[PDB]
Amino acid sequence: GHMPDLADLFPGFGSEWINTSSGRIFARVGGDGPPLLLLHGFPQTHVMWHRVAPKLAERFKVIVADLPGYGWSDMPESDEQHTPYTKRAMAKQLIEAMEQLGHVHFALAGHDRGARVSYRLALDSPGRLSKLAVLDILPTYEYWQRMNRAYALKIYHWSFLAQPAPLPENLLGGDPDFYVKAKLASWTRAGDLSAFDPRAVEHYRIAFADPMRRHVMCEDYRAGAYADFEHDKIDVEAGNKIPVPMLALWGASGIAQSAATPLDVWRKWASDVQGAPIESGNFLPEEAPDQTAEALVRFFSA
Amino acid sequence: LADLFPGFGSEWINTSSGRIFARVGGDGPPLLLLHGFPQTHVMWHRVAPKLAERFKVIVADLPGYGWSDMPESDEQHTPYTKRAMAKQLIEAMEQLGHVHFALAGHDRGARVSYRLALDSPGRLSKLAVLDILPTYEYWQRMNRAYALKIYHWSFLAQPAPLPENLLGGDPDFYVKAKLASWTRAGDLSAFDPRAVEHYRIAFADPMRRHVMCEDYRAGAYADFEHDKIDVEAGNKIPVPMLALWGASGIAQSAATPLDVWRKWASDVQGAPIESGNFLPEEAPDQTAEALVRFFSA
Ligand SMILES: [Ca+2]
Ligand SMILES: [Ca+2]
Ligand SMILES: [Cl-]
Ligand SMILES: [Cl-]
Ligand SMILES: [Cl-]
Ligand SMILES: [Cl-]
Repeated sequence: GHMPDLADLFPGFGSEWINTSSGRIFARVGGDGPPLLLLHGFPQTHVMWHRVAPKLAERFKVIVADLPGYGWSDMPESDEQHTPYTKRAMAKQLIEAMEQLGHVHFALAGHDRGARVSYRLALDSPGRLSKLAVLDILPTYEYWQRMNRAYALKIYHWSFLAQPAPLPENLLGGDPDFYVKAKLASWTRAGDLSAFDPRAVEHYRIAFADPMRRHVMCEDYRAGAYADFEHDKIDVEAGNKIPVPMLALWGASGIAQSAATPLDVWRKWASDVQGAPIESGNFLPEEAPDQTAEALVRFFSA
Repeated sequence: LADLFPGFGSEWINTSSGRIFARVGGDGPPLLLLHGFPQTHVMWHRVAPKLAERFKVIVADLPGYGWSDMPESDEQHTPYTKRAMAKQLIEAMEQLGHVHFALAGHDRGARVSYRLALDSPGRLSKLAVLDILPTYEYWQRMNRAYALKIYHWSFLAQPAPLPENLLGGDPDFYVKAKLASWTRAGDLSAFDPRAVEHYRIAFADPMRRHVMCEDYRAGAYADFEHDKIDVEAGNKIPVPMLALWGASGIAQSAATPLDVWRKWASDVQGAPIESGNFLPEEAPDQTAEALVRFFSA
């Protein structure tokens, strides 16, 4: 990396800044074997995979990428439809990045926003994927269809971060550290920062400290309220299901299971899906790294 | 801060929960006016003088708002529940010898007002609610579209200190943005700049912001539960009522307001007025005219 103060949490992994038509994608790359792309979510960066990626690199060529606009990836300028931060566009961008590495058919695991990229990739371009894992999510459509008083109060940030700019940007800009740290803690099982490595927390904090990075996060959530929802609605209403073998993992105290039975939801969206809970909040790869690594290795190796 | 109420006096009214500030003017039958968020009693300045042609007009700051005192809240947000606020205002009115009065409210003050009417109908001769539906009805309509439109119902209701921390960064931005965004114009041009300054100065105080978040927490929890009991009981307000709303406001966004109010009140009339959510400032003549006609009657 180019930031002198931040830890290297993937000892021995290389790196890559991969050009695409929407901007560079930063990734750490390690291991050997079949290619496996790992995609983080909010308010994190690729480093969230640091306690799973080395175990996966014993079996796979692991590509640990910052999402478009996140971490050290470039931040394309957005537009009125939030286009570069839609899951459709991110998926296209990451497909281009993987081609740069010679990977036209690969395995994919995503967490949170990255899981949203991942299932959208599978809907739009299933030929790209051998197998898919989604961690800690339901489809975006399913979150919004669950909207009611209880869900609006229990899971407020979808609507808040989606408000027109500059509302969330101004609110987040006064004390960004307090907001990101409280979010990271709130969504864990225990409600504190103990599940995270402090060095990883520093990566998350430093990213969140940049106004441009916060803007991207809000654009991601705007897309999540608008285009992403629309795209998902088209698929569900058409009865399109992902044909790619799929794994759904979620924390037992996470967001996805708030008011759903996640495997039943996924079966509506995918024709060959398996899945299981793990005792954890919303940050499976950090909260439950050994169980998450095992479940992924077993799924992708089968 | 400017005086926007020619002919009105300034009163601190004692209650068991603290002082209520009011401007008081006119003579005749008593009429209480209750503001909402993120405003103070000043919001009535374009309509109150017309009302005071005919009525003794009491323009009060809600409990914890403006210059009223701030009772200490608790884990159930009790002093900022509409039921509690209504009780406190009933006490304040009793200090003036008013036990049967007319009432008009706007936004959170309208919520106080219909709750007052449900709990203590004998206190009211007539009731006007501006720019609202019942709390229960908003929550029953809280789908994706509505969650995006009225996000602040869930944001401000998050457990402390989340909203308070965010709002303290640039409170002037946020208050001004709320004021502007909820108007037809989408800017501050509908407001007297002197009024805007009252609202800005109130919102600049952290303790005042905390009250506003407690108000919204009650709105999410106890107020909802109180309303749900009345809906389950089939209780309707028997007090003659007027519902006015902005054609571009929040109340009409996901519902037909008079249809809704007819489910809650047995004697309701009403009308849209071309305006955003701030009827008394965006559309002062039409609002005053409707109120005078209604309350004279
Ligand atoms: Ca091997
Ligand atoms: Ca309408
Ligand atoms: Cl696109
Ligand atoms: Cl979800
Ligand atoms: Cl584990
Ligand atoms: Cl309101």
